[PDB]
Amino acid sequence: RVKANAAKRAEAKAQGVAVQLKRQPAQPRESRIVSTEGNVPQTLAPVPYETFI
Amino acid sequence: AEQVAAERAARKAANKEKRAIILERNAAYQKEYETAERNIIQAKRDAKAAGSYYVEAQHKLVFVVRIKGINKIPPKPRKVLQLLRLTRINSGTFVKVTKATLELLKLIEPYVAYGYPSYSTIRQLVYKRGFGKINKQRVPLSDNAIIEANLGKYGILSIDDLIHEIITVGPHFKQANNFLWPFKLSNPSGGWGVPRKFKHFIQGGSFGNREEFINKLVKSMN
Amino acid sequence: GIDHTSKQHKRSGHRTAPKSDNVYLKLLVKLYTFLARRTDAPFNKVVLKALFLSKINRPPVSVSRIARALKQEGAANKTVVVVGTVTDDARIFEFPKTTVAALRFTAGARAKIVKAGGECITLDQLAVRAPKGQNTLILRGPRNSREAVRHFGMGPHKGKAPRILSTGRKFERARGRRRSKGFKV
Amino acid sequence: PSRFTKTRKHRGHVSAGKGRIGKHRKHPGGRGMAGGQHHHRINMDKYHPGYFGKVGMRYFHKQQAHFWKPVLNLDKLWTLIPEDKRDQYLKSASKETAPVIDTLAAGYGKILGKGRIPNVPVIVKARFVSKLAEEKIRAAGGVVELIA
Amino acid sequence: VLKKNPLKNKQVLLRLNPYAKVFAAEKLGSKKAEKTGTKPAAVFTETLKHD
Amino acid sequence: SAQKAPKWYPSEDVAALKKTRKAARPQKLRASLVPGTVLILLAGRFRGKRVVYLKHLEDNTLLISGPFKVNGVPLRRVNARYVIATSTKVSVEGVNVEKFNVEYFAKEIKAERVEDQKVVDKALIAEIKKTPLLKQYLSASFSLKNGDKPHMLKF
RNA sequence: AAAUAUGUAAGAAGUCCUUGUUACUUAAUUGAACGUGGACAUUUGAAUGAAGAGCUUUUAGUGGGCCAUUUUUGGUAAGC
RNA sequence: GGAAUACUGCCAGCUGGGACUGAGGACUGCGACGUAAGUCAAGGAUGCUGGCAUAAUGGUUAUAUGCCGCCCGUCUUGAAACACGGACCAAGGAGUCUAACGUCUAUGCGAGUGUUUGGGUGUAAAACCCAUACGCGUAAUGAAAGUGAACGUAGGUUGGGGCCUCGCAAGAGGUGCACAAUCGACCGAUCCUGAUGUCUUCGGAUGGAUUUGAGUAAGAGCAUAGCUGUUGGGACCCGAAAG
RNA sequence: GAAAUUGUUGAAAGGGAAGGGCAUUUGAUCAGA
Ligand SMILES: [K+]
Ligand SMILES: [Mg+2]
Ligand SMILES: [Mg+2]
Ligand SMILES: [Mg+2]
Ligand SMILES: [Mg+2]
Ligand SMILES: [Mg+2]
Ligand SMILES: [Mg+2]
Ligand SMILES: [Mg+2]
Ligand SMILES: [Mg+2]
Ligand SMILES: [Mg+2]
Ligand SMILES: [Mg+2]
Ligand SMILES: [Mg+2]
Ligand SMILES: [Mg+2]
Ligand SMILES: [Mg+2]
Ligand SMILES: [Mg+2]
Ligand SMILES: [Mg+2]
Ligand SMILES: [Mg+2]
Ligand SMILES: [Mg+2]
Ligand SMILES: [Mg+2]
Ligand SMILES: [Mg+2]
Ligand SMILES: [Mg+2]
Repeated sequence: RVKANAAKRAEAKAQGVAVQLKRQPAQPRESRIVSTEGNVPQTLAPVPYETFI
Repeated sequence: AEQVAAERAARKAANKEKRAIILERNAAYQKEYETAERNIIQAKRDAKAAGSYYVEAQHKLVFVVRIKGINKIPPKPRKVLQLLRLTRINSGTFVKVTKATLELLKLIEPYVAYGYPSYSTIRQLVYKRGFGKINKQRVPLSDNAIIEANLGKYGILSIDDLIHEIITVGPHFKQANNFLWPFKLSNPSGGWGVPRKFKHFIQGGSFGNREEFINKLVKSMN
Repeated sequence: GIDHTSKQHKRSGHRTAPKSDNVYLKLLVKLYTFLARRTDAPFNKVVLKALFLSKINRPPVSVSRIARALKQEGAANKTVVVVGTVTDDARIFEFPKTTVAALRFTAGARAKIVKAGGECITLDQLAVRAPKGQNTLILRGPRNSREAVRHFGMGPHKGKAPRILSTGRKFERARGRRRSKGFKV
Repeated sequence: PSRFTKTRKHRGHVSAGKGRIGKHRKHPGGRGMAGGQHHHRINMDKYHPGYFGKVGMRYFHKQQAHFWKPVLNLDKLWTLIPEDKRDQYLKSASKETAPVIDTLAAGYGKILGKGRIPNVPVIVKARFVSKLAEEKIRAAGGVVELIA
Repeated sequence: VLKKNPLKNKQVLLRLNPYAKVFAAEKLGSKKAEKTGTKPAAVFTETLKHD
Repeated sequence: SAQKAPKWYPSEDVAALKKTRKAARPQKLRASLVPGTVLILLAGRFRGKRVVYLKHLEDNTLLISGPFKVNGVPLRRVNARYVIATSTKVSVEGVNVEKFNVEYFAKEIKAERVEDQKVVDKALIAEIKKTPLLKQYLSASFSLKNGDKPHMLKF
């Protein structure tokens, strides 16, 4: 991470102004559109009890 | 040889300029919120028209209220509540949602009620019970000058700038949220809505994630 | 109820006034309280704090210590400030000319300074000359050279001067102090 | 004085600051240095190692006057000269008419060589001298004259 | 000396937030949304009504 | 000495009050109190009397008349919180009440007050007479009967 | 072979570069360690918090415990 | 196909009733309204009015009523206890003084400090004055014979308040006492090495070491007093059976 | 010339103790303005 941060800082100071060198925790997911083309929702129901012994 | 009038006039002029800046920024915030809300609604409608499902972005902000007293708390949840600044029952704080803080909310679930605060909830919370931590002292946010004097270095000039930095989890959310003293809420005015507070909200209790009903609860407690 | 993360009603643990009832010391404290409040001089703040210190926290500063501090490069013309007693030291034979401000001067220390051609001034004279602590050099005596200190932290393998009334052979030197008698330390 | 003691403050408090469970009994651990080897062993070995046993050889009828030999380091060596004469002896550091210092008369038995003296010849009369003390005196141009 | 609550005390509400006057004047709390007439897809409706 | 008088004494200088931000704005009395309305007096020596409401005075009191010829209640002030405003109205167009103010009632009976009573009562009774049984209504005292529930009663 | 619990790390006392000391080490300026010199501050390098942090002296009482949930041993069991 | 309504949510939408509070005490602030004068609900109650002017309010006390309230002290995990002492009241009644000390603090003086053994003197157990000693400190280390503290700006490095220079400022540089870590140097002990010289067995230079010291490295101590703590003393008070 | 304890007088209360706390009624008593 230190090596990559040095490289990223060098490229930043050679290109422009942006660093974002600190790690970040996993973020909440962004919005997404889920398609049903070939993926029409399949309805499930809880199963009745049985023994299968 | 008075050195008073030409300074009071200068101060009034500077105050007018700062007020004009705040007014323009608040108008921009109103436009931002309206556009984002209508865009989310239209995105849902468009996905439905296209036969898809618009999965909204996961919530970036939670409001957490400690609903349990201070006695008989195991040490790990006790430390987590301290680190979230919930050291009194009905004390509430804003938490930015990451994995690092979701694993804290998980640990303190049986002692807190938390959810996703709306703009109205945040606005009323800050307006009525907004206190800043200034010189380790709890100072009511009765004037935009207090907010500018303590958060102006982060670009937050007014109470509405503070609210914007809270609701949109901005680059300086950590600083603004920490400047906000933990909110000291009352008990809910219409009660808790359940006979027993200390089972999960899903199980008919009060604690855990009550995601959007946190607004009703906090508005009753505020 | 509140889950306190720190002790309640905890005093700062620092002196806010001298324990001494010396009226003149209190006058010096009043002057430097005013100065530390209304100058923003770190020198004034540290002098005010030093005026509260107990006797063991104000070890004497010898003229030889002052002379070494003046031998510091660039410090030869600075006024030396000792919030405490300046003592004489005959082990040094060349005292330079300088201004020393101190709470107290030993007769011998004052004689040596004046003979070298400098002056011994009080802290209020120092305040009038340098209200912001200009061109000052604060010196402090050796705190941990006290006889009491060498007994602190006594224990096995510490090397910390047992508390003892008589010294010599037969006095705490046999069992626990050499391998030939049981063990050493 | 009694009016400042904590026993005035313990009036009305039943145990007088000595506890309810473990009271102020007479001699719970024994008297004096009792049990230094048995139940006070930890407090003896810590804070007083070397206490028990013998460590050397005896000396019947030892007289301390035999061993009287106060030490004076070269660092002073000049407080023995009266203050007024000290300046005119320090100035004009002459091989002739060098100041004579009777350290035995001043009350010292051996001259040690801790400090450093100025380059001024001094005739140091002493019963004993450290080797380094003598070399430093000679380097300053003085001499050590043994006396008794 | 005394905390005056905005959301009451219109004077304090205007001391903070100069935009409150514009908000009230333009009735931005009762903003009408533009009418749109997109219809959900038949797959959405069938899935919703599916048993 | 018996007490060893204090080193310092509190100053005997009564400080000025700071400027009060409480302006006196006019009273907003309830909409049921319109001049000409029949009021029921709830307290005072004329408690239970039904009187006619008149000019609203500057001290927030209500000027009322019985009329005196009808029920013996003269021109007098009442407190608006001690009356029940019925829904029965007479016309006060024709009654001149510009003369009656606070200084009119500020502290045997004055002939001037008797004469003003006669003048006001004349027009008041003229207006009252064109409503059947209104005169007897104003003569009768109000009282709660058994079963009366004021929270449901309409006045 | 889990869950819980647990060690370490997440920087300026850092990363890298040039070359001085030695009686150590190497076939060998080979290396080792310590140095001299040089470049790299907005996020100086996850989160959250921090009535601050660090340090010292000196002494009181106490050194019979018991209870609840959970883990658990002996015991048929026990308010063992 | 076009509406409505429910449900949920939002409004910096309007408005009615009720209760508790009125802290502060010239002005200063942020605002609102007004073109401006100025006004305001804007850094905490004012305006108007009535009765009374004393037992009326209030205090105290006794009682009554509603609800609550086991007997203290003590040992104890646990006492209201079917654990112990206590019928009652007065008076007496238990951490003291001393020798020697630890920490801390105040004071005097300070490489010194301590007049009070004693002498002088006295307005006579006071106060005042004083020589020589002596105690502690200024040197340690070794069982001892004995030896005995600067390579150096009394060291290097890292940090270090304060000060100094530059800079509007941030910061940069310099100097850095106390103090902390660390590597060195010096003294003593221990183990080696063993020069010139020679009473030829003395002397012990020089250079070393996984060794060791309650050391040095520009002194801090001495004295008086106070709380607290320690030890011996009857030793906080009272108590054996014994000898 | 205290208290324990007691007589008389006066006041009050009193269905198997008494005493106490909060609050007010009633009686008595009283200061302040
Ligand atoms: K004990
Ligand atoms: Mg309710
Ligand atoms: Mg319940
Ligand atoms: Mg509390
Ligand atoms: Mg206690
Ligand atoms: Mg006891
Ligand atoms: Mg307040
Ligand atoms: Mg015990
Ligand atoms: Mg609705
Ligand atoms: Mg007031
Ligand atoms: Mg009363
Ligand atoms: Mg009960
Ligand atoms: Mg008990
Ligand atoms: Mg029982
Ligand atoms: Mg017993
Ligand atoms: Mg008994
Ligand atoms: Mg008594
Ligand atoms: Mg006995
Ligand atoms: Mg026997
Ligand atoms: Mg008598
Ligand atoms: Mg009696």
